[PDB]
Amino acid sequence: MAAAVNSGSSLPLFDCPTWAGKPPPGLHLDVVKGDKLIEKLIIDEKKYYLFGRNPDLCDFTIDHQSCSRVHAALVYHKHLKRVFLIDLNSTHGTFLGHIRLEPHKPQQIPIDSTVSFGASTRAYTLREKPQT
Repeated sequence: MAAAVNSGSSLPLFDCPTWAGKPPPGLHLDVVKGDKLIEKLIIDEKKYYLFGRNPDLCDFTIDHQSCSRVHAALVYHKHLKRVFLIDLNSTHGTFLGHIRLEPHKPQQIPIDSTVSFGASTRAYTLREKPQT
C-alpha cells in the first residue's frame, strides 16, 4: 500500500463539515461480515474520521483492495448528536444497510444501525456504549 497521488497540486483526504462537534465518551464503531461481529472500533474521540485502507491518510482501514485509500469518511453530527458516512467518491459506493449514499452527500448513522461500503460487504454496526 503506497500513495502516488499525482492528481491536482495537492488535496486533503477529507473535509470536516460545520455540523461536526464532539462525541461523548460512550460511542464506538463496529464491523460485521454479515451475522458475526468481526472487529470493533471507537468513534468517541474525534468528530470526523476516515475509512479506506491507507492509514497514512485515514485513521481506520477497510482492509480491502477494492476500496481506496480514502474510500469514505465518518462525521459525528452535533446538532443531531449522531454519526454520518460521507462516501468520498467511493470506487463503488457506500450504503446504510439497505440504503444508498451519494458520493459526496453525507448520510446520518443511527445506533445499532448497519452500513455496507462498496466492496467491504461488512455491516458496520454503529453501536453506542449503552448503560452499564
